[PDB]
Amino acid sequence: QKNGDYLCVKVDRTPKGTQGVVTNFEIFRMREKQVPVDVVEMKETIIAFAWEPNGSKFAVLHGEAPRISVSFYHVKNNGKIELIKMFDKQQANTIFWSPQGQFVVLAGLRSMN
Amino acid sequence: WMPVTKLGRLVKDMKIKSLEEIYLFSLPIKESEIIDFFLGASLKDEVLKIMPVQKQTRAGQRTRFKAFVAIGDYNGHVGLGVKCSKEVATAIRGAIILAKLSIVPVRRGYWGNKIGKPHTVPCKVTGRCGSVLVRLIPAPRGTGIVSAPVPKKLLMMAGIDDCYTSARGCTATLGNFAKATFDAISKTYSYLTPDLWKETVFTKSPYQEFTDHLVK
Amino acid sequence: VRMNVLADALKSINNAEKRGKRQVLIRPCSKVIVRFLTVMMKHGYIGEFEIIDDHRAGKIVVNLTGRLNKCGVISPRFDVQLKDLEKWQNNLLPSRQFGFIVLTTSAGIMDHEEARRKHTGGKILGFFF
Amino acid sequence: PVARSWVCRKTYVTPRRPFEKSRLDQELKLIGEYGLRNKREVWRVKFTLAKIRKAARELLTLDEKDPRRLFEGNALLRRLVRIGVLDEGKMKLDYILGLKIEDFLERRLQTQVFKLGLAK
Amino acid sequence: MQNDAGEFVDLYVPRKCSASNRIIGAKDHASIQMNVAEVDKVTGRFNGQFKTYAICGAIRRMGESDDSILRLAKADGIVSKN
Amino acid sequence: QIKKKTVRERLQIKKTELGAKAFKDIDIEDLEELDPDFIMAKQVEQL
RNA sequence: UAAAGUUGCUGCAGUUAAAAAGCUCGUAGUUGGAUCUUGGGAGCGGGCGGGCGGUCCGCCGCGAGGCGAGCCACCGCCCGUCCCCGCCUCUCGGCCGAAGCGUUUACUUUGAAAAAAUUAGAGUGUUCAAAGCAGGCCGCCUGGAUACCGCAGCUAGGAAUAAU
Repeated sequence: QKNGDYLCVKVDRTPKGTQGVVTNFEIFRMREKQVPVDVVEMKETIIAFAWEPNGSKFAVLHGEAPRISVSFYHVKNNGKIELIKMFDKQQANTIFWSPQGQFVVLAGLRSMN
Repeated sequence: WMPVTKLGRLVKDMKIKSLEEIYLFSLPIKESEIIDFFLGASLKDEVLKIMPVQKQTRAGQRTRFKAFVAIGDYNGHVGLGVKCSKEVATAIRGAIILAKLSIVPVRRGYWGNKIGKPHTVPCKVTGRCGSVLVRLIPAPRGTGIVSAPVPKKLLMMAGIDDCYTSARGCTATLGNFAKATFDAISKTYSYLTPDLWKETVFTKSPYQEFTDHLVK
Repeated sequence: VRMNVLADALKSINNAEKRGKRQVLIRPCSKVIVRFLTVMMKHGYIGEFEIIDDHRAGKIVVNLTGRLNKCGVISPRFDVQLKDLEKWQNNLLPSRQFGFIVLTTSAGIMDHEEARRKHTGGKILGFFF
Repeated sequence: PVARSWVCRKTYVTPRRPFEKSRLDQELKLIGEYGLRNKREVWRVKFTLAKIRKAARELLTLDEKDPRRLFEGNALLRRLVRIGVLDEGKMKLDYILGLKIEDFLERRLQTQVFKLGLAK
Repeated sequence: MQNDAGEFVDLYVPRKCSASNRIIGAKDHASIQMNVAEVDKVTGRFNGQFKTYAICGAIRRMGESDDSILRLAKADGIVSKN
Repeated sequence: QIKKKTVRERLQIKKTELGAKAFKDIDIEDLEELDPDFIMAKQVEQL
């Protein structure tokens, strides 16, 4: 996180145990007490990542270059995180993060259009 | 499949669009490919008993095999057919045909505080055939079917999630016990609840509307 | 001889309702039966009726739309306290969603859900559903 | 006269029909999925869900502003949201009865070591 | 029938009898639905509009379908009031 | 009877339903006029 | 012990299956017909439901106030609902709290008194649990609840149903 709150690790791991092709984030909480670790899964792999500077939201973009879909997460200070909006047939894979808060700009501008 | 009935020429053409228009007017179902047409992928049967019955003659005994078959699509639909014939595969095949011809819809209802989807019979229903009197009771959400094995098959087949049961009589003769449970669950669409008090509108019959289609 | 007049009146209603008839004639007429049939009428189960006055114990002619599956009596009139009302409505009624137990309380003759809302119990009279 | 306590209870209920193939099939599937050792470890979870559902099935026949309902329903749903088998929004007493038996087997430490990636 | 989200969850709503208001079930195979045609008031010819009555089979078996058809046609202006 | 048959095969009721659908679409568009003003107002109050 | 609706008060059965006295009369016991204030407005408050003015976002005019988006949240109002009282006893004590009493009882609803332990049950990571009454935070804070306990007795509110 760009204020140092959270650390998300994006894996290219699929399990060798299960056939299922799934990736996980270990989210630590460093500023909160005794460093809790939470997991949040996806059915697909990610091609990008975004952590919000100074925000209680998070933007996560997963998928291939034809299938790059972003999901806007809202992670509170105490509790767990969830998914609000997933978009089908999207290509927005470039995320410019503003210092103002409450606004994200999402571009599909890598090397086809 | 060439149909022979007026209902069959309305069903092997897209003129009757669901099975409840056929149940709704109590039109008598007399050929078993209508049930294969409407329910399709969701019909699973299970054979309940194969009993030998024997007729004494001066030629010895003459033994038949009498099969019971249940069938059903597990939201609404339950049938039971009995067909007694000389070879066992013949009795099972005829019982499957007769089990498709006797499918009735089950009205499922709620326990109290009725959120969600209906999970039990709406009221305490009782059905009797032979000497067996089989009572079905509404139950809470998530109790399973508390019953004997032969009506557990009939109540799990009809899409009833939860029930409580009480049964009287000589239950060991399987035909009356399954026929009494079938009389118990064919009766929920004859029971006049206070929510069925609303005055009915009458619509056109299938033979009344599709009668200039049918005369060709 | 004739005992408990309300029971024989409700068996007259039930036998003439099961045949699909449209009007019954009840004899005698208590003041118990007029409050009981007031209770069944106010729930929309029987419709209007008339209390025929001869100077003896009168007759009652009830209209019937068949809506009525069973109309029964409980004899003797057992004392139903407020903790024994759920044990009684589990036994006689067909559902948690409909059906009623009529019971005679110190606020009047009333059904079983009104007796929970008025916070009183009393002796049972019968049921209808 | 001793300074003792003899208070104990059994924590499983043996099934009535012992050789029904459907019961053997479903509980052996739960043994093989969730890494239990024997069928008593399944029946104990059936007993604790049966005790929870008996408590809710007792409370649900009351008038809804009787204060035993309003106190003990809040305590029971708070314990079920605390252990995680009933989610945070749907704290109503009618959602206790929609607990399947696989909720309490997911919150064991063995299944939460396998699902948190600490074993192969 | 109707759960708390307002949904109508029943499979179908069965007909009721016009004579006894009993639920005509799926397998009440003796029950009828009878159209009785209206006529136009000036010419006395059938003009396309109907009257529809349904009788369950248990009323029909005891001989009481005729009198209920006579009463239901009397009350909707088909039989005269003498 | 032929006009009744033609109306039933096609489906005043359809015209009323189309008018209601057009009114619902117009109501959504007017809310967009408030919102695009408000999103511009969101730009203005920030700046 | 459940299964046993094979002890059946809820809940069995008696023509032929085991089974109703040969037949009336009769005391105790058990049961016992209808009938005696039902009516009808009204408002007080506590909620039920809708609606209205305001709190509410974009815009008008500096601005008052509002206009279009409401009832997601809060405040009061307008009219109809489920409970409450009133028009329709007397001796007398500081605009009556106090007090002379009225046929009984059965019934119901509250209130008192009901040994703890056990039983449902709240709190609390004995490493979980059966248990236990502990414990928690870097001297301080806080638990050791509660409910049911049938019948008989006691009590004040009700007076339909039942006897006299």
